[PDB]
Amino acid sequence: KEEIIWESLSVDVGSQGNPGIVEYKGVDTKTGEVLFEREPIPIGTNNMGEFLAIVHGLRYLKERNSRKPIYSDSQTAIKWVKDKKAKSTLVRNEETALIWKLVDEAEEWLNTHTYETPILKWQTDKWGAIKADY
RNA sequence: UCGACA
DNA sequence: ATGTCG
Ligand SMILES: [Ca+2]
Ligand SMILES: [Ca+2]
Repeated sequence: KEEIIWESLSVDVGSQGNPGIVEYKGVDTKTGEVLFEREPIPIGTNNMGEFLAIVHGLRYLKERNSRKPIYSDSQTAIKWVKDKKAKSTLVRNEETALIWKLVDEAEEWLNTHTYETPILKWQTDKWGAIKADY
């Protein structure tokens, strides 16, 4: 019955408002050790943050030759990564430039690299808050 | 239009 | 509010 794979990486987004200030980080699911944390972005959506978090985790694991899976509680982000396309509705303008810039580069990375990293759904309703929660 | 879920 | 799905 979906055992928690503790040998994995968990990521999550943190924000102040939605859309609003967004940041994300990845931790060791087992210990909670923070493996990476993104500098806050002035304005972005929760989902863009969830999305960027997985893609960065994907890059973090690849460059370290790790086959560990990644846990995300975002149904949306998980699909965006699966499709290699972040279907965000956030308006594109001077204010949202940076976030979209990161989202586009994330998509670009996905479309130019390969990986076998399993992207798993973290079940908050059963296991509590994802370990990388803010 | 109605809702379900993350 | 952001998103997917029927
Ligand atoms: Ca989350
Ligand atoms: Ca959270």
